[PDB]
Amino acid sequence: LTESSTSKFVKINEKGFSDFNIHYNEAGNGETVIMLHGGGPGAGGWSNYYRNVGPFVDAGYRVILKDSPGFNKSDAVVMDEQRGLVNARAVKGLMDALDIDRAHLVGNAMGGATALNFALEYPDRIGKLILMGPGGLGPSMFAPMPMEGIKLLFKLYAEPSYETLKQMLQVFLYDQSLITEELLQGRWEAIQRQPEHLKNFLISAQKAPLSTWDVTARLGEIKAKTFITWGRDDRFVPLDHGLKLLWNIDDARLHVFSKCGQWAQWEHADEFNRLVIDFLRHA
Amino acid sequence: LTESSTSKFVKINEKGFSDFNIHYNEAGNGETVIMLHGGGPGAGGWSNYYRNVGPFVDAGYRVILKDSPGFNKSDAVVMDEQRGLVNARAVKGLMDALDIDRAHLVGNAMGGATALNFALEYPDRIGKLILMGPGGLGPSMFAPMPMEGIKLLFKLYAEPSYETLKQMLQVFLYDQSLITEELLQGRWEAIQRQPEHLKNFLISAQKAPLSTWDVTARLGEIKAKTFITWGRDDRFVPLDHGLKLLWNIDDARLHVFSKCGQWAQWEHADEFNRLVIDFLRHA
Amino acid sequence: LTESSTSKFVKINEKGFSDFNIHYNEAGNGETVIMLHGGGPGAGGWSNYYRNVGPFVDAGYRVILKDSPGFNKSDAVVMDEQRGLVNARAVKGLMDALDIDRAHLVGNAMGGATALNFALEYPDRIGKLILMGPGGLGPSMFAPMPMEGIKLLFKLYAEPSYETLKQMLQVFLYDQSLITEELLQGRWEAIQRQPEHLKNFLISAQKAPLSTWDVTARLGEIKAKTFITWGRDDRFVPLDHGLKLLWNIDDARLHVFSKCGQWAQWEHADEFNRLVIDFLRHA
Amino acid sequence: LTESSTSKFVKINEKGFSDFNIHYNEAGNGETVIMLHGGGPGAGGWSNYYRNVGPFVDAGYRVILKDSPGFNKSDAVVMDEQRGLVNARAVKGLMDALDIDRAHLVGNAMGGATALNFALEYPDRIGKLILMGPGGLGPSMFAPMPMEGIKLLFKLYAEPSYETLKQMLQVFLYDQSLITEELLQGRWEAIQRQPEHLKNFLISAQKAPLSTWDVTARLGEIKAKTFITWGRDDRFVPLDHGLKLLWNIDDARLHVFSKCGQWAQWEHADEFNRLVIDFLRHA
Ligand SMILES: O=C([O-])C(=O)/C=C/CC(=O)c1ccccc1
Ligand SMILES: O=C([O-])C(=O)/C=C/CC(=O)c1ccccc1
Ligand SMILES: O=C([O-])C(=O)/C=C/CC(=O)c1ccccc1
Ligand SMILES: O=C([O-])C(=O)/C=C/CC(=O)c1ccccc1
Repeated sequence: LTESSTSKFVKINEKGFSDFNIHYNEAGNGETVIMLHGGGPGAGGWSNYYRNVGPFVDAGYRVILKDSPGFNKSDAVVMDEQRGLVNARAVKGLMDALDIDRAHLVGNAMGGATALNFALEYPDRIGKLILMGPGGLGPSMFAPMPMEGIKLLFKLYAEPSYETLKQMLQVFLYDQSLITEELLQGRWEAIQRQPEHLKNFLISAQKAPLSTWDVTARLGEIKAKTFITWGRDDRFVPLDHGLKLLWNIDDARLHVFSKCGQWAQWEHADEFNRLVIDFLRHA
Repeated sequence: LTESSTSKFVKINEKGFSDFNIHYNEAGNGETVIMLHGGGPGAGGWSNYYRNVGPFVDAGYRVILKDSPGFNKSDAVVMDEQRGLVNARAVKGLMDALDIDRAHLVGNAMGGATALNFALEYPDRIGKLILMGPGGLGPSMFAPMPMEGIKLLFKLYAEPSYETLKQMLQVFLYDQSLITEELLQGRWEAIQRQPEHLKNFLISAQKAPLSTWDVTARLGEIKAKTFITWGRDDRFVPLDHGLKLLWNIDDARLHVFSKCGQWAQWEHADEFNRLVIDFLRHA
Repeated sequence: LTESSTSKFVKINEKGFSDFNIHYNEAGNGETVIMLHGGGPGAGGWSNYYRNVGPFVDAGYRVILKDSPGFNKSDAVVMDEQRGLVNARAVKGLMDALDIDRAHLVGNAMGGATALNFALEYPDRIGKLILMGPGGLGPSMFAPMPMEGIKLLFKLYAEPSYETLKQMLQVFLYDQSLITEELLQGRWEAIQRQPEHLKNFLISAQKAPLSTWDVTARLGEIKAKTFITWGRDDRFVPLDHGLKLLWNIDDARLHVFSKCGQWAQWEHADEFNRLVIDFLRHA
Repeated sequence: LTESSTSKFVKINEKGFSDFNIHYNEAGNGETVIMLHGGGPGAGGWSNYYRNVGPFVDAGYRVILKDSPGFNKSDAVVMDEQRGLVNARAVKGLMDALDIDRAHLVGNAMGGATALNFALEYPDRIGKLILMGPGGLGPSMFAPMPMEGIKLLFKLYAEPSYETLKQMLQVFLYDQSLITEELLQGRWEAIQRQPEHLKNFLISAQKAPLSTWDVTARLGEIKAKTFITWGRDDRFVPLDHGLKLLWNIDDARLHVFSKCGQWAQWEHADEFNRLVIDFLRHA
């Protein structure tokens, strides 16, 4: 499978979206799993999940790697509401447009906030919920905020450069030897190709600070069976938020990977793929 | 499979053990997995693991559910050293006696301490290590000690009664409806059948307090791939010890079950069996 | 100072209170400090704070040890709303009735919930806020709930007995040698004297469960300078809630006493008195 | 009081120190309190504690602000043993040289490690122990290591520059408006004046990594009454280590300041001074 062979576009119409262009990459034809990426500069569905799409398709799922509004090849946007909710509306718009009745959701960081908001707003449209270090869940009981990684994420948004991208990635990943020229150049190309996304994200952050993303108080509403994953060494979203989710969602379990930053699906791809596929099949 | 059809005995000879009788239950004939039980009154291999033995045997393993010294049908003993280490020596004695070169270990509570000590003392004789809320790992950062469950465990040892057994089990299990007459009577029979074990455990606890079981300082020695499981609602061993293990063992991962006490292999048997079998096969 | 010489009554009129009798003990004549007790069977202002009233009066404060509605010598009541808020309304009623414009509040456990609700509802009427292990602040990130102490509190409410009172107190206090016959008999007399309070508390708990007391989401509203105290060994309210308060209240500090249960003002009275008096004078 | 008027030197002779020059600043003449600074580039006694020396002297103490070996105006040194222990030996050498029988110790970060090692090695020579976010106490249960602040500390040691110093200080302090030109230039002058200290610290860190400083296992030996302080927002040493100390030292208490980095004695100087002076007088 390749980015080019899987690349598709769909115009969505949902709440404050009118003929809004959403890019996604699709492979497979069984039960739909939508995978949702984080909010760092240059993020997109394919680069976030290219170690997972193949195994999930082999397991018999239809995988949609969605570009969230204001990222990658999806349309530019300035949001005045918290991104989790807006992104979630875009997932519903995509699903309606493609006649998908129900989807399993996989979401890391911002994508985890998206998946949470979706499970809250559209409970009849979600199957199972897989959350990898979701962002915006309020203060940590131990970690000073903004977290180290978030500071670097802001700095890259405001002053984008190849060196700052590398600094960010070194914080993002536990194992530094995963940062090849291919990963760096690829992410750098996504940033260079869409400078408008960077300035818009910063404007959006002014209109709706991270505190506005905190849906903690509503977690008890979630009826989806939930699989929470965390990197032990995540410097972007605090480990104790894995416990917050585990205590507040009805049917949840928590899996924490050692020697792992925010990108468990990349750093521990084999174990991640087996666990989540097993959860989707049998939980 | 039944307790009676699987029941076996072997005399062990290791360090301070001479012709010491060890009871165990064995089924299957592939790779050996030894499963080790907790230290509560009436504990034994078969009752601790009777929801897991079948699935593991179906997966192709040879399962040995071991009675630790001073429990169930194994010989009576008063230990002056911490139980984890003494139990571990008994596992080595059993393995030598049965010509088992290497075993995967599964250990809950006291059995988790046993498995840890084994991995430390006999690294060449362990495959993978599965730890379910191991006891004796020093103070908690949050939980006052002795933990609620430990107080009840002591009270049952000192003043054994059917009502006190029921109180203990209600604390042991998250889901109270799992406490059937069959579970209660069975555990009660094990207590009635071997009163000597109860008095000996209390004597042993005087000679070697729980503080003496703490092997935290040596966790960095463990080279076994390790799967740590915890019940979110464990009132016997503190949840933050799952983090302690995850930070200090080289290759570890942590899985926490919601709505689960100390007995994850019983309360969440299906998920537990799938996760651990997958870990043994693929990690 | 004695309970009898300080004992006073006042009829209050506030929201759902009409000619409702509030008992309190008052000494001193400077700045008013109102001290608010926990919700255990037989609790009251004088017994909760009799090691603190003298030192605070010597420091120049007017101390009012308030009996909350449905406790001690205050009127009986069945509450259908969370107790923190109802208690807080009663504090306002007392203050209006006595022409007290502003008070410093000291609150342990339920009394801490009372003080929090007061700071939220009547910000113009509070000086400084002193919180000792306040109850009802939602789930713990580490402690299974109901906490051990809460289970005993329920059992004493439902099946009051001298032995069960002693069991509760042994959990309540770190240092068991503080449980003299005088403390036990005194608390027992308060329970025997007002059986109606016990049945009413249980009825109230059915109408408004502990989950309904959780004011976490509003903590950011508190403008009072806040001093949070915790017992390290508190088995009633979880230590991580001290962090929850410290992260969410604007101007807070946290002091944790070693070898201390829920009753820091009793177990560490000298240090407690010096710290809080210093805070009231200088913070 | 000024740095110049208080500045003194003494040659020490203790274990591996022979005629080793120690600089310190001394004022007052009552009970001796020795204050020990952190290990960041340009650290020294006077700059670390210049908001505390006056109030402590006014309270009646003799204050010695010690420069640790390899810092400020004390002699250069390359250490092959963990710095806490070596620094502690230097404190004993200073005390012997000055005929001080017993001292109260105040230690932040590295200075907290120094004070801990001193309390362990020379229990007969310490009064009370005041610890402000001591470093080197092993892994955190929540914080990835090296902590954000430590990474910046290394970067400043390796590539010293005024901009990198400012970056470090912005992380060091919660309130950025405390970073005046005076603080920056002063710290910068200390770095420029002694480049040898920077290269030696890095060499020492290679010979004795931070893991070698971990004295956790011996904390139970400490008989000194201990006051542990932490900044809630400390990005150099993890907040859960405050709990580690509180659980493992016999007579300890923990005070956590909101809106505070590693430098509580500077950011919350008034409250810090009152608390510690009160502790020294009355605990
Ligand atoms: O690949 C990415 O999207 C990435 O590098 C970082 C994402 C961070 C992120 O989504 C985040 C959002 C809010 C709070 C914390 C974290
Ligand atoms: O089935 C059992 O063995 C049981 O009920 C409890 C075991 C507790 C246990 O092994 C334990 C030992 C040390 C510390 C904490 C827990
Ligand atoms: O003296 C007392 O009031 C006492 O023994 C216990 C009080 C517990 C209490 O107020 C509480 C309320 C809600 C949640 C946790 C704790
Ligand atoms: O003023 C200073 O010394 C400073 O900026 C930082 C000190 C950090 C420090 O002593 C430290 C040492 C080991 C581990 C963590 C922290």
